[PDB]
Amino acid sequence: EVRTIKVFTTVDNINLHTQVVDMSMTYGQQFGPTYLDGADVTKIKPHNSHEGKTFYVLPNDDTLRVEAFEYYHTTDPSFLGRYMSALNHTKKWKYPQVNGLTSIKWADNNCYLATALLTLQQIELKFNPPALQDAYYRARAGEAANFCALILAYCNKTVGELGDVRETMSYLFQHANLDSCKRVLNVVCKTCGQQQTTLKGVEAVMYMGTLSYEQFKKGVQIPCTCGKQATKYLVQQESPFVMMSAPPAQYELKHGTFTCASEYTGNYQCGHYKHITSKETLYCIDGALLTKSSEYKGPITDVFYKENSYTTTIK
Ligand SMILES: NC(=S)N/N=C/c1ccc(O)cc1O
Ligand SMILES: [Cl-]
Ligand SMILES: [Cl-]
Ligand SMILES: [Cl-]
Ligand SMILES: [Cl-]
Ligand SMILES: [Cl-]
Ligand SMILES: [Zn+2]
Repeated sequence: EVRTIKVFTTVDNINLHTQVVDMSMTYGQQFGPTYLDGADVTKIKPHNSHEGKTFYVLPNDDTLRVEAFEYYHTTDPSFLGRYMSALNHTKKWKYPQVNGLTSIKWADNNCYLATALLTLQQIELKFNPPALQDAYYRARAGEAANFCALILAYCNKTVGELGDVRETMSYLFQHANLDSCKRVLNVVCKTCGQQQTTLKGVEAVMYMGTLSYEQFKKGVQIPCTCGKQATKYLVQQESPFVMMSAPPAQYELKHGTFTCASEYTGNYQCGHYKHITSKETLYCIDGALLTKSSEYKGPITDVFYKENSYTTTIK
């Protein structure tokens, strides 16, 4: 006897596609690679309990290609399988609310993802891909499994791999609307004179080399092409935040002078991030763990500051 069930296939979990499947054949033989809420069911034959359920598939016809691109804003052929593989793990993580924010209980080297997620909830940022819009909304509400899996897929990191917070933020910023953001810098060399530069989008909100927004406004020393040392300072800034980053170093964080920051303890090959947020006092969120202090010193690698419009007085 021939036995079938009805299931739906999807690439975006919104647009469904009716299918009839043969219970004597695997999903793989019928759809190609197939997933059920992250689980790889490619080598599995249909079960009775599968009737009416939704399965993710790869974009193997033009309708799915268009639906996948519109939702994710990527055409990397291994994206969906990387997203499903991550999701099968992130759906098992825990997402406690810590001081009003969605955090992540430590697992699988995910400390960099927790600090990133905590940071996002403290800065003004809108994502462009619908997939990230929808999953970030759920994450803010507490159900961050899809959002975390998407970050991993977009950053090309697997669960368990050690991640860098600045790189992760660069990827997310690439998929956000920062088109309004503008930065003007000036560089002064005693032998070469001056040169001004204007930066836009992601490059207007990120800086690598110093943690201090004030020192960026006063000036910082960088090499020049003659061998001289030149000074770079911030001429104009238009953005709702800025991110200052540097190799980890002992640094003092003062209440009320920054929004939030990342601390990294360890070495190049492995280590651990924690998150510091400046509220009524200084809170350190380490996954599910929370402590407080009136002052803070530690190896800081990123600091986030509020902004709207700044213009220098330097002449
Ligand atoms: N190539 C064309 S026209 N669209 N494909 C979209 C697409 C493909 C693979 C994938 O994993 C995610 C996607 O958004
Ligand atoms: Cl896991
Ligand atoms: Cl927990
Ligand atoms: Cl959004
Ligand atoms: Cl204070
Ligand atoms: Cl600030
Ligand atoms: Zn020079």
